Amino acid sequence: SPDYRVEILSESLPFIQKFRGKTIVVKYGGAAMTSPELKSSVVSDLVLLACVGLRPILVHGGGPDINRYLKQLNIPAEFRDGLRVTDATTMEIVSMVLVGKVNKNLVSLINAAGATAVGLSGHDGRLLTARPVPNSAQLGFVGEVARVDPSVLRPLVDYGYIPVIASVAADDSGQAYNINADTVAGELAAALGAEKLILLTDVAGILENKEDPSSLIKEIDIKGVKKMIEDGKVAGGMIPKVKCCIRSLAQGVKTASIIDGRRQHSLLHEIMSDEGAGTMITG
Amino acid sequence: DYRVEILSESLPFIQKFRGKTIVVKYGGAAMTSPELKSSVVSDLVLLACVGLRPILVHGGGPDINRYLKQLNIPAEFRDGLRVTDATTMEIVSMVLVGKVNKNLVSLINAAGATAVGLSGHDGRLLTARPVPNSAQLGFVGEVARVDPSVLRPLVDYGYIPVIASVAADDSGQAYNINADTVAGELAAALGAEKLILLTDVAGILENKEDPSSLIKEIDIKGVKKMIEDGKVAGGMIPKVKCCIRSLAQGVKTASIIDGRRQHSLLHEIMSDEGAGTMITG
Amino acid sequence: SPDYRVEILSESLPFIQKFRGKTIVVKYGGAAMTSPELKSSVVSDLVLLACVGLRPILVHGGGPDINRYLKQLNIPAEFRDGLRVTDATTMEIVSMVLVGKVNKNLVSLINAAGATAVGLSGHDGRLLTARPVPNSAQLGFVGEVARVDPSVLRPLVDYGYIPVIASVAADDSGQAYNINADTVAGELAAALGAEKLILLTDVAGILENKEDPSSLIKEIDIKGVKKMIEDGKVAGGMIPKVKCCIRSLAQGVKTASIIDGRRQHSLLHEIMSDEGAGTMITG
Amino acid sequence: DYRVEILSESLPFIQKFRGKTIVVKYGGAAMTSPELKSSVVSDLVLLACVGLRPILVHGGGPDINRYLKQLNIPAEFRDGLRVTDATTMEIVSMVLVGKVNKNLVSLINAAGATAVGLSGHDGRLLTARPVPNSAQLGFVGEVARVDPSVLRPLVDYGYIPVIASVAADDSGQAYNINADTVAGELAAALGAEKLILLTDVAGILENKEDPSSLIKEIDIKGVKKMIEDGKVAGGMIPKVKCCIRSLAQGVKTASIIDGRRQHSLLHEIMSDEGAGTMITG
Amino acid sequence: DYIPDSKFYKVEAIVRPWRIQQVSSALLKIGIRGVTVSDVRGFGAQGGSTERHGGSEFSEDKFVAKVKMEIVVKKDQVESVINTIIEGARTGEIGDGKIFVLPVSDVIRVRTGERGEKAEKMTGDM
Amino acid sequence: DYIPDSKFYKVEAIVRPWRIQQVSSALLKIGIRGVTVSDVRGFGAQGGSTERHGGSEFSEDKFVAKVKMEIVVKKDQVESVINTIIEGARTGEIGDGKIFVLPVSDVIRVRTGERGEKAEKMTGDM
Amino acid sequence: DYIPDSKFYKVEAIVRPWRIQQVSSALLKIGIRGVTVSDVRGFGAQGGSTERHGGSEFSEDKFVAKVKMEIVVKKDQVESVINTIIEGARTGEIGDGKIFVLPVSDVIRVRTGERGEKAEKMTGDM
Ligand SMILES: Nc1ncnc2c1ncn2[C@@H]1O[C@H](COP(=O)(O)OP(=O)(O)OP(=O)(O)O)[C@@H](O)[C@H]1O
Ligand SMILES: Nc1ncnc2c1ncn2[C@@H]1O[C@H](COP(=O)(O)OP(=O)(O)OP(=O)(O)O)[C@@H](O)[C@H]1O
Ligand SMILES: Nc1ncnc2c1ncn2[C@@H]1O[C@H](COP(=O)(O)OP(=O)(O)OP(=O)(O)O)[C@@H](O)[C@H]1O
Ligand SMILES: Nc1ncnc2c1ncn2[C@@H]1O[C@H](COP(=O)(O)OP(=O)(O)O)[C@@H](O)[C@H]1O
Ligand SMILES: Nc1ncnc2c1ncn2[C@@H]1O[C@H](COP(=O)(O)OP(=O)(O)O)[C@@H](O)[C@H]1O
Ligand SMILES: Nc1ncnc2c1ncn2[C@@H]1O[C@H](COP(=O)(O)OP(=O)(O)O)[C@@H](O)[C@H]1O
Ligand SMILES: Nc1ncnc2c1ncn2[C@@H]1O[C@H](COP(=O)(O)OP(=O)(O)O)[C@@H](O)[C@H]1O
Ligand SMILES: CC(=O)N[C@@H](CCC(=O)O)C(=O)O
Ligand SMILES: CC(=O)N[C@@H](CCC(=O)O)C(=O)O
Ligand SMILES: CC(=O)N[C@@H](CCC(=O)O)C(=O)O
Ligand SMILES: CC(=O)N[C@@H](CCC(=O)O)C(=O)O
Ligand SMILES: NC(=[NH2+])NCCC[C@H](N)C(=O)O
Ligand SMILES: NC(=[NH2+])NCCC[C@H](N)C(=O)O
Ligand SMILES: NC(=[NH2+])NCCC[C@H](N)C(=O)O
Ligand SMILES: NC(=[NH2+])NCCC[C@H](N)C(=O)O
Ligand SMILES: [Mg+2]
Ligand SMILES: [Mg+2]
Ligand SMILES: [Mg+2]
Ligand SMILES: [Mg+2]
Ligand SMILES: [Mg+2]
Repeated sequence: SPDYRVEILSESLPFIQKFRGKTIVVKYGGAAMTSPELKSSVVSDLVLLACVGLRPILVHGGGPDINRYLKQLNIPAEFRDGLRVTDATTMEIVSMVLVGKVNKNLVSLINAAGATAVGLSGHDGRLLTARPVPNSAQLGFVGEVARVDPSVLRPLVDYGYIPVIASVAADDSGQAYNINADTVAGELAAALGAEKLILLTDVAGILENKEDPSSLIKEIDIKGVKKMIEDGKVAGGMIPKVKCCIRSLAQGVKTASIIDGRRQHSLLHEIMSDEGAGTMITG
Repeated sequence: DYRVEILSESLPFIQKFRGKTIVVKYGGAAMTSPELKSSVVSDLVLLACVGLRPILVHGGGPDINRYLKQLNIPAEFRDGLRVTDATTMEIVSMVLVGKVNKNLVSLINAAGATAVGLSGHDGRLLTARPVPNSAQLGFVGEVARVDPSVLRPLVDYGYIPVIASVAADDSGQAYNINADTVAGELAAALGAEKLILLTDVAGILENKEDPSSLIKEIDIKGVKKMIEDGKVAGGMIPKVKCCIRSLAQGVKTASIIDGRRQHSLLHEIMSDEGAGTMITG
Repeated sequence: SPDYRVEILSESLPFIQKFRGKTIVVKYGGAAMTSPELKSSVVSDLVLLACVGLRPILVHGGGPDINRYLKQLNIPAEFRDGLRVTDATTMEIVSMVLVGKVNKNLVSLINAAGATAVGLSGHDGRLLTARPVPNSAQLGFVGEVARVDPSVLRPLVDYGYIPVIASVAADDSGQAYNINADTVAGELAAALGAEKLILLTDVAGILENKEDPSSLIKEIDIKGVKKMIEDGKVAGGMIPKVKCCIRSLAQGVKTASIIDGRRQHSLLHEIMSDEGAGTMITG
Repeated sequence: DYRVEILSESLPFIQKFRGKTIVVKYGGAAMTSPELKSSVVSDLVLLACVGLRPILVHGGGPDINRYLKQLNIPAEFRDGLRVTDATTMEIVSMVLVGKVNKNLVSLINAAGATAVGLSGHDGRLLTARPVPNSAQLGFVGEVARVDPSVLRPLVDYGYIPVIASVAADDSGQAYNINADTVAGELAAALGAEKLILLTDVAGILENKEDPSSLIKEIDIKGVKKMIEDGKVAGGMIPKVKCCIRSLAQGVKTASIIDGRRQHSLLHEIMSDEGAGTMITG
Repeated sequence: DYIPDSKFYKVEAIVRPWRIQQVSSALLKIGIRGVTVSDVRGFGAQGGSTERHGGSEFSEDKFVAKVKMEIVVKKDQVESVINTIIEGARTGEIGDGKIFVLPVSDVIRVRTGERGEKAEKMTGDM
Repeated sequence: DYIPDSKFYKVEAIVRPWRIQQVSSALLKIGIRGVTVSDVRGFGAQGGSTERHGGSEFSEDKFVAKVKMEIVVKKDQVESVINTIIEGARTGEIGDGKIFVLPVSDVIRVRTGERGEKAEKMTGDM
Repeated sequence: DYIPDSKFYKVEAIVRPWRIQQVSSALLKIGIRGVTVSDVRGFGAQGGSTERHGGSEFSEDKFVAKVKMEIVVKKDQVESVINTIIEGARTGEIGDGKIFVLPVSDVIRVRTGERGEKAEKMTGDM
């Protein structure tokens, strides 16, 4: 009934005002982008948070989108501990897929939802400076974050634009690097002194057991997640995911959550309720 | 020590267009040659450091063609415009924005300046509508509107804008737009002093054949007659029309210049002769 | 050829960007103002530096201009260690020549060169507060710099005006003092946290031997110049010149140079090349 | 304790012109007397502290004459204007800017305020052109344009502008300008509430002889008739003409007042009677 | 008579901006109760004449700020409007203004729909 | 007939600024495709009447923001323009606006040089 | 002849804003020394036509920035004004402008009080 729906809207008040004016880094994982309906549902949640007084910054990945193009172009793919082995040919393709397909898809969806977005890669405004990883001989053009320069984001946010961040960047000599999207999201959250880092993925959260989707750990600390990596419970793409929480929490980000991007309105369930919608990591 | 006496002599040329906006369309042979490419970058950066407000707009045809043939969906062109279905559109945006745009931005960043690369989607800089020949061409667009809002603070912070020529309509469908068109209409939106187009010819020729009959300076009425009389043809007709279109909207000068020439951009701005044809309002 | 000239312009790029946005205090010595052509050449160099992205502040002297008026008015002149002995009558004349002739000459030349200048003395906006020197009984109304208040310069530079500074000021009681133009330039450079102090004069730089114009010292440190004063190698007007470099360098100015204002475009040769155009003093 | 009850009574007079610009031309007997000089300074500072926005414009004839005769190039005047060749011009600028201007600025600085002294050259505040009688007068100028840009931030920072009446033409040649002219045209540029001229007479007299026939208040049409009828003559004609000229340009009131009177400036502004003749638009 | 004959005329006066309050006040006094003004730019360059605005000089081609007054009245009150404007606006200096008189075929009040004389009449003009 | 007879007339309407979009839309519907507007100030002070603008009261001499609409048309369509403006602009409150009708002797399109009826005609008005 | 006959006419030209300097300069050359301009908004929506301004598209109802030029002259010089405006303002693109010609019954110079021909004459036009 209309009389009941309106009072339910007003019941959201204390939840709306709790993180008013706070910077939240939302990472939208490639694995979560399984449907056009889910893509526009997630940007709906993100737009809702902006209109309601929060300051969301969108970071995205695009692993499966890249993989599809490698298949079409007849290029072998390989991953080690959740990081793509990236030769020169793959770098070019990584950049074109992430920036030219996924980034502009999301920017476009946000513009059609009654907001305005600006899409940036690490290159743009020198937002990120990359650096080769130690095991370049094995991983190729995989980067670590050497510097974040959040300057370009200040006037964009001041004008009411929602930034949408792709995870490629260059070193100082102009050589392009592929940076895992989790790593970017975590270092950006640290640079912005963000209240929260929230990572949307294709599982309920951190699972005690990979095979069992009901072994969801609802909350855990830094000690606890470090142990899960050493015991091997966390593997593949969940390693960089978990590592970006540790690194950002250590740099002053207050909470980090890992949640299921395929559940409807999960981002809202995580922020706008006491239960949340996955795993929260705290210091 | 000849390097500084030359620098001193270029003073009045440096002063003339200080604070003025300049819109440069980069394409053609200037793209395909790494030597010409770094000269354009150099010239852009110099102009920025010297007080001008340059904006770079690019296309990137050859790179698109390469991936289309890798994917067994080879290019189709009608009167200089690419037939663009949904699959082609995705590849066009991938190449122009993900390869070309970020290549130019990184080259500028490495040259000691700082660039920001944007497509028409970003900050709703452009809104497209279907072109008149859309029935044959598919997702090829005209500029329905320009919103230059996002460029204001970027230029204020001293970033060099680098623009890729794709955008969406109001429903969110991506369109492929001719880069000359984007450059002209962007210049009109900013009330730019100059529009500068890099091409694969000396400029506008009196005779389509010999490159010694290059026209230095001509007005709207002049070149409009040259179209009617047939003295200019082919791919040069759309270029002139984009120049007229932005000139009519308040852009002061529009130049079609030889991208094959080293430092052509600097030649066009820093000398009285120029580097091709200047069209005046 | 036109093809060669343009590529030479673009060869100046790394030199242009090297000190972009940096404050440079340029002192234009009275002894260097030997010709109308050289005066407008020097303001050309100064204007060029502004248009190219640097932040030049012009300080000037005018010893020979003063001397000419003392001769005409039948007033004896005297100097001790490069400082003018200044009685009450001479003070008035010093102020009228420096502010009313030289300052407005330079302001006028800059306005005719496609820029806009604002001429100030130490009085104006209380830019400088003077104080009598210890040996007042001998030197008369010769001042030291007691305070610099750079406030008036902030809105002028914000509006794109090139300041042009004359070296007279008052104490707090309103008594006028003659301050050597080198001393002013050096203390102003310190107040502005300037990258460079560059003094244009009528010799190649600091000479090992006054008589021999080929004994140019190309570079030297604070220890080295202090020794030259004690050994007597530096005399007359070169004493305050050298002393203002020591004082400003000690207060955080990064480099100080002494160069020949009569050589064409020497200011540009000093900044826009590795060799420079005279003596550079470093800490 | 009578000092504070008087202060309290001047409240409505203090409130009336708050935030308003006032242009004061200082010259004559108010200059030659150290006692009157410190009263003018006092009055200026008080007005600034009390919320008005005063600007001081000065001449300085007697000081110029002294140096000209020291240099054996004695003064020549035609109808109240100095014949100014290149040598005289240099001395004029030396005295007005280097002596008088900085004298007034230092006196204001010592009175607990802060002044900035400017000539027409500074910030291109004034551009001169040759006066109609330039053939006889040499480098004597009319105001071709005022650019009040430089005064905006100085007044915002709370500095008191002090203006010397020399400037250049567009080529850079220095000109000697009548201080009344500079004050009037500066008032017009700022849309000033008031122009106030200090002179050596009570104001505008009904009869050129007796000082008891002083006109308190009159309009443009009124004094323009007084010129035609010959009731006002001599050096007072140029003064009235400068008042009309700035009044016609939007200045609200123009007053010619007795500089010989102690605190005349305060009398003019802080009382209903005034200190001479008010001319209204 | 005004050569194109008409029941109403528009008096169009381009004058100095700082005179508008005074002219409006004076017009109100003689019963002129409908007035429209707008900001304009113009030049009126006679001979070699130079005009002063903002302390600066304006010759020929160079535009100067003005205000345009528009007053629509019956034929008979046209002279009173012109004269009242002249007295209120005149300084005697170059650039005082130009007045134009144009025929108006009809007047309509939006609120009521009154046409002609009823629409022109304001209930307090004598 | 409109007393100064002419092939064209200019309809000049001074109305409330917030009504311009609605009047323009309604004019477009009946085939009026050429319209010029500008910001003006005015007063229309009948009797003792007081006008409300921005929540404030305006009597006699005091200026109020308005917009001036100018529409040039053939003689026959003048009535439709007037009526369309009235319906779109009327609130029923004091200060709704005045309309003037002035004769226009000629119309010229800059792009083509078309004079008179051809210049007035817009290819989509029925 | 212009059908409402008159001693003077006002040439009213609504054109692109960036062309004003050129038209004014050209008018000055043929002895037109009195010109008034003001900022306006307008639409001239023929058929399906689309107009470009600021890189954007404007159809029907949507307002576009323009400038209104007003020149008052003797009957005989009206054609020269129209032609001079057209040459100076024309680009060949949709939205180049409209010119109107209106009868003016009188001209008055505020400074002197000169009426009619004397008031219209500027001492430097041949
Ligand atoms: N013929 C004209 N057509 C249109 N507007 C005019 C005309 N003449 C004058 N104006 C307007 O009136 C303004 C001011 O009047 P202006 O001083 O130009 O008249 P004038 O004939 O030159 O008389 P004066 O000799 O007193 O200057 C001009 O700036 C212009 O906007
Ligand atoms: N006679 C006139 N001449 C010029 N402009 C006028 C005239 N009458 C009205 N206007 C303009 O029209 C505006 C608004 O109309 P207004 O309300 O004044 O008409 P009104 O006759 O007073 O009718 P109402 O009784 O409805 O107020 C005025 O502010 C003024 O700008
Ligand atoms: N009938 C009219 N009444 C009032 N103003 C008009 C009229 N027609 C045009 N205008 C004004 O002139 C401006 C520009 O001319 P416009 O392009 O509209 O003419 P047009 O007849 O459409 O010719 P074109 O086909 O060249 O566009 C319009 O924006 C409008 O302000
Ligand atoms: N302990 C764990 N809990 C949940 N998922 C895990 C765990 N260990 C490994 N994974 C894997 O990590 C994947 C998420 O990372 P990834 O595939 O990179 O997706 P994204 O696009 O979100 O980065 C899950 O789909 C799952 O296969
Ligand atoms: N009068 C003319 N002057 C110059 N080029 C002309 C003329 N007429 C026709 N053309 C042709 O138009 C073409 C325009 O260049 P185009 O290949 O479209 O440039 P781009 O590929 O960079 O878009 C030229 O290659 C030239 O052959
Ligand atoms: N060691 C030295 N090297 C160079 N010049 C010296 C030296 N010692 C003294 N001088 C003198 O100092 C002069 C420069 O100072 P000064 O005459 O005050 O000119 P400025 O106007 O530049 O202050 C030179 O012309 C020279 O005569
Ligand atoms: N009606 C009048 N009222 C006042 N002074 C007049 C009148 N007619 C002529 N004068 C003369 O004009 C002169 C104007 O003063 P002036 O000496 O020019 O002032 P300053 O020297 O300060 O410029 C007065 O000295 C006075 O003798
Ligand atoms: C290094 C690396 O793993 N890069 C990623 C970035 C995209 C993502 O994280 O979703 C990749 O898949 O190529
Ligand atoms: C439509 C069209 O041809 N777009 C281009 C964009 C590149 C360019 O303009 O240079 C294309 O090649 O697909
Ligand atoms: C004290 C002193 O030497 N003052 C200097 C200032 C001018 C200059 O340094 O060139 C003088 O010559 O009077
Ligand atoms: C031209 C002229 O007489 N200028 C003045 C300036 C002084 C003043 O106006 O008081 C002069 O005496 O030289
Ligand atoms: N296990 C969880 N995910 N808990 C989430 C806590 C929810 C809370 N509203 C927050 O963001 O701070
Ligand atoms: N025909 C030409 N290409 N002319 C170029 C003119 C050059 C001039 N320095 C400018 O940029 O405006
Ligand atoms: N001996 C010298 N003067 N050296 C000058 C060094 C030049 C260098 N470009 C600088 O200003 O820092
Ligand atoms: N005739 C006069 N002097 N009148 C002076 C008027 C005084 C008034 N306090 C004002 O300054 O406006
Ligand atoms: Mg992952
Ligand atoms: Mg010295
Ligand atoms: Mg005039
Ligand atoms: Mg009313
Ligand atoms: Mg049109």
